[PDB]
Amino acid sequence: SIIGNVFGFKAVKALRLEDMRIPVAYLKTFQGPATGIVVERERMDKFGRPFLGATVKPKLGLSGKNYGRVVYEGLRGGLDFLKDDENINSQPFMRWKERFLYSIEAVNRSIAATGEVKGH
Amino acid sequence: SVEERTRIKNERYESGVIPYAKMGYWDPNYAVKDTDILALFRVSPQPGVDPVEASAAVAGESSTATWTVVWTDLLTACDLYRAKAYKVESVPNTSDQYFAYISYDIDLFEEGSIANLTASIIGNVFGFKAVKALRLEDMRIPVAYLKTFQGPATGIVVERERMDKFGRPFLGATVKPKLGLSGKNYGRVVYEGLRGGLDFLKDDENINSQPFMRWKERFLYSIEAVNRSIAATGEVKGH
Amino acid sequence: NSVEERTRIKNERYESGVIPYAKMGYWDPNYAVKDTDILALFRVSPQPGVDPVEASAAVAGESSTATWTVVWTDLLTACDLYRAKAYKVESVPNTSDQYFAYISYDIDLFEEGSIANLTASIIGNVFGFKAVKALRLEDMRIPVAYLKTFQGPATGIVVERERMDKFGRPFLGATVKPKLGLSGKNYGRVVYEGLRGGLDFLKDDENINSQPFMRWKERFLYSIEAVNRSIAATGEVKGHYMNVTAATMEEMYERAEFAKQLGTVIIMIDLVIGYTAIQTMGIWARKNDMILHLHRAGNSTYSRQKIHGMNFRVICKWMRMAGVDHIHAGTVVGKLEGDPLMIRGFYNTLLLPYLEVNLPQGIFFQQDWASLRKVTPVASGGIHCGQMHQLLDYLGNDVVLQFGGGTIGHPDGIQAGATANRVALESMVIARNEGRDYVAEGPQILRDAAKTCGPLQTALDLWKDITFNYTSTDTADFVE
Amino acid sequence: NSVEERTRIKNERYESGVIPYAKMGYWDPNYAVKDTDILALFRVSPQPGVDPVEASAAVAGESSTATWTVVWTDLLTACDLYRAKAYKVESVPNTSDQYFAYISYDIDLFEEGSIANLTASIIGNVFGFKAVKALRLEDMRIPVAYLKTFQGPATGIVVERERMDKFGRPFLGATVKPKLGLSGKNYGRVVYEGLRGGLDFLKDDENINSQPFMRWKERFLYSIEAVNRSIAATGEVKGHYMNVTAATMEEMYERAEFAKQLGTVIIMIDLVIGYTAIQTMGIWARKNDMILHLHRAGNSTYSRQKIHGMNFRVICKWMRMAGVDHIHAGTVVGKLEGDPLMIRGFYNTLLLPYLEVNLPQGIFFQQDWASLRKVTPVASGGIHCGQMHQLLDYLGNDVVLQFGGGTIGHPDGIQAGATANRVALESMVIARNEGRDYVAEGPQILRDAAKTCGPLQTALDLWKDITFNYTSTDTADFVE
Amino acid sequence: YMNVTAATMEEMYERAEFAKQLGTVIIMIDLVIGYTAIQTMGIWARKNDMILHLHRAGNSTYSRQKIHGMNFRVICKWMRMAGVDHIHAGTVVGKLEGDPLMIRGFYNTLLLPYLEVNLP
Amino acid sequence: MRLTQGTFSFLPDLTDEQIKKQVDYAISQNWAINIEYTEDPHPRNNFWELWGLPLFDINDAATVMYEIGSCRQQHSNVYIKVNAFDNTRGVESCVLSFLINRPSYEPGFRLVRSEDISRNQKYSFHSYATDKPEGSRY
Ligand SMILES: O=C(O)[C@@](O)(COP(=O)(O)O)[C@H](O)[C@H](O)COP(=O)(O)O
Ligand SMILES: O=C(O)[C@@](O)(COP(=O)(O)O)[C@H](O)[C@H](O)COP(=O)(O)O
Ligand SMILES: [Mg+2]
Ligand SMILES: [Mg+2]
Ligand SMILES: [Mg+2]
Ligand SMILES: [Mg+2]
Repeated sequence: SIIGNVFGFKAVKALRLEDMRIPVAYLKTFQGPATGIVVERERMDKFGRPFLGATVKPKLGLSGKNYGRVVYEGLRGGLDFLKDDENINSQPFMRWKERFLYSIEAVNRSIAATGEVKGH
Repeated sequence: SVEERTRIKNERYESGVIPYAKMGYWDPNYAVKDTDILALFRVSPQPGVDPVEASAAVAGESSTATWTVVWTDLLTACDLYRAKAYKVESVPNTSDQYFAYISYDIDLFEEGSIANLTASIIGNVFGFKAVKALRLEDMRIPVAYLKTFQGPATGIVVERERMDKFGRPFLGATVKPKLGLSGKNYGRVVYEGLRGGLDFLKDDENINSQPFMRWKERFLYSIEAVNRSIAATGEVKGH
Repeated sequence: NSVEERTRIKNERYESGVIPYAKMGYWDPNYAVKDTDILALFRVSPQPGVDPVEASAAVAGESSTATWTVVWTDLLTACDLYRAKAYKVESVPNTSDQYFAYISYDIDLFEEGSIANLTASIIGNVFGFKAVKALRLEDMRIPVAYLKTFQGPATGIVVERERMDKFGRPFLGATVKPKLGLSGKNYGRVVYEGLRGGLDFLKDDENINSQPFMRWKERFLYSIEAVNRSIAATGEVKGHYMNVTAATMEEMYERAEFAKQLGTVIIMIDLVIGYTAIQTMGIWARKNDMILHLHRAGNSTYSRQKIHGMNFRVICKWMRMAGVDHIHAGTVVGKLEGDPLMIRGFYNTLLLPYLEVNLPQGIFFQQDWASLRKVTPVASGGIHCGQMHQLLDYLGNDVVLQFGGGTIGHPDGIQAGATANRVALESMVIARNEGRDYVAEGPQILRDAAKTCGPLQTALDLWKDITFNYTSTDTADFVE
Repeated sequence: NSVEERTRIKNERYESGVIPYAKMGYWDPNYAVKDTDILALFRVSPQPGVDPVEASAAVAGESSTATWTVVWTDLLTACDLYRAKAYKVESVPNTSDQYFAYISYDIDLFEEGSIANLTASIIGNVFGFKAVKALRLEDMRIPVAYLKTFQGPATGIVVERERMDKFGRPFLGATVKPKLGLSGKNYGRVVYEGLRGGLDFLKDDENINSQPFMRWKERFLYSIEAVNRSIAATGEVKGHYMNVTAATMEEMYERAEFAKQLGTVIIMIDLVIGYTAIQTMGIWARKNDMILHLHRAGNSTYSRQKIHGMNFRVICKWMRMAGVDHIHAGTVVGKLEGDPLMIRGFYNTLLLPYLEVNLPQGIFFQQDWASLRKVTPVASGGIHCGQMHQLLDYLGNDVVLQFGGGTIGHPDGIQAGATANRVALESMVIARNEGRDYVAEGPQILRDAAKTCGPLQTALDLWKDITFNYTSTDTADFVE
Repeated sequence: YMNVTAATMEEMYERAEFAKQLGTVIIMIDLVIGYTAIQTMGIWARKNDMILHLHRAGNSTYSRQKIHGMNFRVICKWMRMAGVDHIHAGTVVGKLEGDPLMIRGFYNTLLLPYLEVNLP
Repeated sequence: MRLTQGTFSFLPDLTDEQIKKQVDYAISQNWAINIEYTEDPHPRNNFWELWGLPLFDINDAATVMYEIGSCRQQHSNVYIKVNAFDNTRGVESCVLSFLINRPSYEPGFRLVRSEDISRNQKYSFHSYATDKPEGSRY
């Protein structure tokens, strides 16, 4: 409804949706965040500071094994999280399953090394 | 320390910021391969940003680059995976606006995934401070990458065969008002429109399932209307 | 007299009747090959009185769109595009009435990702045509655009080495012997002794599936015990190729799922299950992080004779596309057929990212592999550690050297046999890496290592003069 | 010096080292064949200097329990029982260095109901052995006790005739042409015209699966419309072989289930899908009341050359066991290879409940079929109604005569082509049944029917002198 | 021997699967479940690496009287065929019927790879 | 027991001269070399600790031998290995990995078994060295 067709109308040379008031009665039909920041901090046991993280680089081209290496080094060095780049899905240079397998190895190595909950 | 001694002194992979145009993302002599994905961007750089550096930034940040040098490039076939801005042109009848042609190796992409293709091409580059505006104008999707996608489920040839309607446009109509009609009233409009001569009618884009009409009754009445109109005319019809 | 008679096609090409295939569009010496075309090279032996171009055009026609008489229904299709074209017909060197026929097929003739469909066209009927007394498929150019519709190897050699944590040398393996008759518990005994003694892998024999003398489940259970015993004993990742070959897809899946549940790094399948079950397993192996070894059972029924059948390099291409991680590819010096230059072609077809034309190796087409993963060649059958220099030279670094008889035939036991092979391998690898002329010095390199390895001394004493010198059947038509 | 050295086997047979296969238990000219044994006949061509009995014993050994060197692990098994025995080695008539080797294998060597396992042993490795320059599997005796572990044909010719309500004559069919390029709707057009004009069946071409020019679902949908149109037009049960051949088992099942949902009486599959997918489909067809047609795509890669490969009669046995309902088996007079006596052997292997030895037909073993259902042979490729007398004589009553080009190539249209074939068939059947010498009178029988059948007159005028006279490659070694 | 004997096939499977989940080396069934449930369990036991003990409950209703019924040796053949791993076959000296020569015949029928005619 | 990970572990512990020849080989192939160490000998311990960064574009074997000695000063009581990496497209992986230091005594592994469904078991490789904390293992 709100954005379907009106942005292409000839009679308006430009149109921008700036804000919406979503009423409480409509909001209650949505889940909202699966976890939310409060439960997230409880899962991570990390309170009173920002979380830290890092995107693995280069963006594309790394193998699953090398991905795990970067994840291990970053988490073990002090980061709470690392992450796959947005464009890292499954590709000729690295298929997704080996990345997940090496990443959880790296995560659990870092947890044992630090005594912190960590994630990728 | 071992860390100090093993620091990379090589100019390109030494730590620090260097321009994207000196990182391998600008190459006006690049030989485009028939397997490359190509993109054409309309690039409006910020004042004081050179058009080539902006285009190299787009190339870099939609392929393999980040804002500072990383040694981990050297674990990959980085020369192959870097996208290359290979031609920049001024746009006719504009100031400070450029066409940038960028090439991406086929191995950068997940086979058959629009999400992955778009995650690279449009993921982050439209928000870069250094460009005040950016538009993706066209892409060359190579045959080798196209073959990993289904293409249309039916396609117009099979569609015409299913409808038994050749040599003319199809006709349709969106049911109105857009919202508020009941299922039974929806079916009425569908029947009258098809029976009077239209090939199709359609639900409005915002007609899904709502307090004024739930989806199942709409579908049930719509198919009654369709089949009434088929019997009345001898044509295949649809809603 | 009727409307059917009245609307008959008067056009000479599409009027009813028989006309030569070479005048039906299937011969075009001026055809411009497209980069999306599938190309095939056939070795064509026409019957007496049959013209070489006509025989070649018949193969082209009956593997694409033609039949034996003209059909008007051609005209309902873009027939000029769909007809395959024999575009080059050459005399084979040193033959009287034998020809190389190069044939082009449009990419749209083929089902995406289907070895069954590709082969249905290329090999379906043309080998049985009366008019050619023999026909062999020698090579194919699979274009990048068609290759991208296939998975390629589930694992590939790069990921395989990473899973095994083994780099810079061949893998070692061994088939359990005797071929048939062992119980599950005895199978596990052999696997434990071989792995614990130095082998990276052992394997079920190709004909070991599930039988009265041993049912499959106990074999898998004892085998994983043996594997895990050997891992704990050595600190190496080890594996045993559990053979999931079976009569039906449901049974193969049951066996593969059980092997997966036990945690094997590797399973095997036999070529006799056929292309569709193989492709199904290739996909399963990718989905389930499994190394998939292909034994080439039955391949030599069509691959042995130079004048007729299919050269193994084509099978290498189809199985790489299908998603296997290993395939048997020859030894040169063992008990099975293997000309060194043909074998070099096979290994390169399996392992390289790109192949240039190399007529002495039987590589007739430039082949881009489209970044599909690499198949690990497997050298197996009648080899022994006294040949290690020859194996490293002929076969290279990226291979599984399998010693069945050459491990289990060792007079001091299975562990000793494994140890002999492992020491022989490492001794030869280190010598090669140091820059030594290890082919000339190979026998002495092995003797030197034997000075501090009793098992190797014994193996050299027993087998050093065992050779399998016979004239090859499958040989090149060109030399360097 | 050690406990391993101390406990070495001193026994001459089981001490380490290489000994001839003929001294390892694999040659026994006094072996008493058991009625449960699997027997194989191989045509063996040894390399120069290799003894014929030793070559035969090597084949026996490497297709059962042996490897190239002695292994102590033999003694963990009932090895005297599990070793295969070459028991008769004979010179092939009219050859210099070629032998018939009869080999016996115990029933316990094999997995029950598995073509993959049977073939893994019999054809797995032995065709690639350096020591034999050629090898062909000619025949096998599959014992009743092993046959009872297989389904046999899902439907079989008896139930097939009952479903079709068609008795006392061959079935008729036709492959749709051109081979590739037609759309789904055009496919349906051809099927409607052919069935409505008189054919019992039409079929997808072997290479028609799912492609850019036509996806499979529309073809099946239009095909069943065409079938049901033709049934309503004629009052006969009709069918179209919907080809469910695909890359994976899941895709084949999706296609077979859809065909089932549409109500087809019949589907087809290609031999290139391989043995495990074929067995899986045989079981599916029995479960789902479906006639399962097997096209033999790729068979001629190994079946054409007399000195090497597998004779088609063995494939007939394996596919009958596997559960197919039709298989292509030759025409004699058409465009594909087919010696009449070899073809007679193939047809008898597929259709008879019991075969006696018949050396002129290439039937080397007495074969009890254990009441497994019968496979309908299919005669296809380059045949026409002018040959109807020859087809009825060479091929008999129990067959599908398929006329692709011979229907669709008719100048007055597809219906006319079908009508010509149907009238020609019935005219020849009625003449045979009346006791007439229909082979001598055949051309006149066809001319007489043509007097009141324009379509047949035209077909005879167009094709009557079309012949395919070439020397056969696959021929007998004995004559009557 | 966990007894999975039950009224319906579904209940028997539930009990056999639970026994399997617990890791028992062995289960039992009673002959009174009947031939089709027995064959079903014999196949299940092969599929699930389970020793399947058959108790011969009810066998003596037809096996006791020399002039009428079925001699137990026939039941031995059918149950061996059906897939059971144990069957009760007599003690000679215990509380149940068991002539020594008949019992030898039963045991030989269950255990031997081949039996010659042996009238005694 | 002897840990037989690495390309040459069925041969005696390599001399410095043997190691230098393997380094020369790697250099001649333009492979990157690095040095790693560990006190967890588990066969699936994928990430041994890094000794600095990998050495890329190496001309001189003596630079690698220097770092080998330097790593040994800190870690010769535990495992040290040398790896070579090839970033050619289609490889982009380790192509050589061999052990250059071992502890004087490696106790090896306990094979741990747990009962699972029917006859299936679950297995674990327990390193005896890891019975003690890092720094106290070897
Ligand atoms: O059955 C056999 O003979 C083997 O197990 C080898 O045993 P040995 O190691 O005891 O010889 C292999 O399957 C063959 O090597 C296959 O041949 P290829 O590799 O040519 O396909
Ligand atoms: O593709 C073809 O050539 C056919 O459709 C015949 O077409 P025509 O009827 O137009 O000749 C058949 O598949 C062959 O007969 C198969 O050979 P076989 O039966 O020997 O396996
Ligand atoms: Mg990112
Ligand atoms: Mg709308
Ligand atoms: Mg084998
Ligand atoms: Mg065909």
